[PDB]
Amino acid sequence: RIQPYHEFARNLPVPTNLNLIHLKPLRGTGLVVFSPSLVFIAVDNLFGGDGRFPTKVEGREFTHTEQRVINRMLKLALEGYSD
Amino acid sequence: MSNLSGTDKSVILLMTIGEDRAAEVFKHLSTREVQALSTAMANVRQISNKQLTDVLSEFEQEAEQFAALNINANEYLRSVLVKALGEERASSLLEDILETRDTTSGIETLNFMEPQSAADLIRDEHPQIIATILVHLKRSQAADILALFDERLRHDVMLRIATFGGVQLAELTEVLNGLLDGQNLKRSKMGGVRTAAEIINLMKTQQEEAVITAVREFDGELAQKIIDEMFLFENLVDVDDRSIQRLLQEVDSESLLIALKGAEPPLREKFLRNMSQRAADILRDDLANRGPVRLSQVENEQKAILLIVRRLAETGEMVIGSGEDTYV
Amino acid sequence: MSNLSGTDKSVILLMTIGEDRAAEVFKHLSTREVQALSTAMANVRQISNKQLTDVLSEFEQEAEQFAALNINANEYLRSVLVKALGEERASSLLEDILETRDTTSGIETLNFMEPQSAADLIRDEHPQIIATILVHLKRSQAADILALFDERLRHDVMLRIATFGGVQLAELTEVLNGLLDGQNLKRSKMGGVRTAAEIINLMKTQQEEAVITAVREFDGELAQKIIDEMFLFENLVDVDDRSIQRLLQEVDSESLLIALKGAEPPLREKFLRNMSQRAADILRDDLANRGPVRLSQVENEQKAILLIVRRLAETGEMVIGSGEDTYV
Amino acid sequence: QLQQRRANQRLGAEVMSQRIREMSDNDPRVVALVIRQWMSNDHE
Amino acid sequence: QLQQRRANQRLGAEVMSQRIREMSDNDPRVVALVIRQWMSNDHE
Repeated sequence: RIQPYHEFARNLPVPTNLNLIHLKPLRGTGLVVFSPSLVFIAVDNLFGGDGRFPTKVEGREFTHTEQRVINRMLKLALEGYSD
Repeated sequence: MSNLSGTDKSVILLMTIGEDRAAEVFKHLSTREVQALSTAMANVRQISNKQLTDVLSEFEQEAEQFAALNINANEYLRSVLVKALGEERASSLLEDILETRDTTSGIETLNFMEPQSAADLIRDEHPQIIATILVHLKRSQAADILALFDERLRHDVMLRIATFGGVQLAELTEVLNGLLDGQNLKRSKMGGVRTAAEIINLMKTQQEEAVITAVREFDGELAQKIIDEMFLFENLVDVDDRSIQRLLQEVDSESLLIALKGAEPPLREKFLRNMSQRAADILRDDLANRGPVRLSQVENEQKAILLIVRRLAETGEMVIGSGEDTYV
Repeated sequence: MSNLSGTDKSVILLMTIGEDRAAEVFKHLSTREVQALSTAMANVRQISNKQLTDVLSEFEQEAEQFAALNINANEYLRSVLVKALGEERASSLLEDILETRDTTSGIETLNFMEPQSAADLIRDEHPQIIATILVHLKRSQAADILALFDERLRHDVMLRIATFGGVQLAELTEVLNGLLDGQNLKRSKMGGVRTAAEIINLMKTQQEEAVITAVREFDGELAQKIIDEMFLFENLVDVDDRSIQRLLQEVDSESLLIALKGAEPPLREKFLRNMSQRAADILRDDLANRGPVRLSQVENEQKAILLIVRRLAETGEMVIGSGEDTYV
Repeated sequence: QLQQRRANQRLGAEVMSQRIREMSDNDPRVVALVIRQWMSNDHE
Repeated sequence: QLQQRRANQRLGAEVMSQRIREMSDNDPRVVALVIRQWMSNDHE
């Protein structure tokens, strides 16, 4: 998709997780965004569950364990991006 | 010859063995043990000659039973296993053993303290990790933790258990480590509900009444919670009769007589039926004969009675568990 | 003089013989034995002088009965047989012996543990390999495993047996090795049905009832399974009379009297017919005379009775095997 | 007499410091376990 | 007297370490079987 930043931000479902990347030698930043749905599915599968009981997002900030799982999948995504 | 604790004796040995000596001692000691040790010497009392002689003689008699010529277990095992089974096998199995010990230590440590602390520690966590941590704890402690969550969260957690599909060990040991680090927060909660109720109880009558009116104006529900936690002095009207008799087995007659002058007539009527018949008749006669008493003295006697009730409840004899609950 | 286990004595010997010495000791030891050894020293207690003296004296008295001047069996046999029968014959026969021992050890090991574990281990496998592995195991263990599969899978497996036509040994030893590696998974099942039922049992009445209602709303069948596993306290109405008398031979009279205040009248009527006539009359008189009791105390007594039932069932005296089954 | 008593007490303390230092050089894990056992005895 | 008792105990421990080391150099499989038998005795 090719769109203005304001349109992309409006289309982005708030709340969600965002992460910045620096890509040498190009000056700038990448804006990888992970959704509550995928972090939910990842944590559910890692900690043991079937996903038949989804929970809504109530604006609560992600737990430290959730951030750690996010980092775990984030480094894998970045390595796949690089290779 | 002041009695010397194990902390004192350990400090006596540690500041005498040496610098790198104490450091290598802590290399085979847990972090919290190093904490307890470091807390000691910077405020310890200076040692006596016979005190150090006695503690080091105790160290000698313990060293008689403790003589091994041992080498560091982790590095010794690594050096043996790297050639016994290979570097990769040695590393993998050492990490497996370390993770197993980490999760066992976490489970044991978590099944040791008061429930509500761990309950509030895990309240913010994701319900799935809550469920798995809950079930791998001791069943009694698990029940204690579960009896404190809200309806929706507790129901979701048990649904997760009823639909459980298995949990990995390595990430779970990591979760135990993370919640251990979360426990390692230098924070003092000091709930402003129980402490507030106790402070208002220790207040005088006029002060506590004006304070209660102010909190009822600001937020009546908080006032109701505070009074339901503190009960004041008049709660003896809703106190059970057996507990009143248990209290009367210790309260003093003249103090009770002085306090009852300012008490409500219904409270006096309920109270006089609890003690013995001759004691009740004596108390009624004393109330009739005795003239007016200072309200300050009456308040002091009532506060003393309240303090007696509080300590006898701390001992567990008294049952003030939020009223007279339900009769069955 | 703490009692020292074989693990402790072995560790004492191993960390004293040497590094390559311990490695060459493990070269003649099984992998799980090396695991049990490695689990020990990294959390062992440092040994005593007299402790090491005693364990090494025991090692000396065992070495008196153990002295042969032996050489490594596998390489000694290979070196002898390469010239006795030739390289190819020696290699082939050594591999034949090794495979025979592998399959025998696998069969023996598999005929040792609880059935459902191996049942779920082999559930995902292909039914033909299931059939051959099932029959080559012990008949009792084979029956235990077979009584746990589903209708279609079990029927297909037995049809495979009835139409069986011989099985190769080498691939079967390889299959035993593969399922041994599958057993070597650092995995904790955490059954969320039995543990959930026990947790809800340890709940208080209001909590467990709200939890049961929530799980019935989410999925009623899971609620039914949990309650059929846990039975709560009211299941004494469906507990057999002989078991009730066996309980009454141990339960305490005042605890039973307090608990029966909150019990259902039909449950009380069933329960009072089990004990002796004079005991039942005494209990009825005590129930009539005693006034209302706190529901918290009644719940505590009921939970204590439930715990007594649970331990007496763990001992095997109790028969609570999912109801009163079928009368014949 | 008190001075000599203190002097011999100090000399004995120094020599037992020598022996404890050499024993802990042989094995500091013994000292770690002694400290852990003292901690265990502290809480009762 | 306690010091001499510990000293002779240590010397005996060292010489018995010498003999166990030489015997296990002669045959380490003996040590392996002793450990296996100790493991067998552990579980009852």
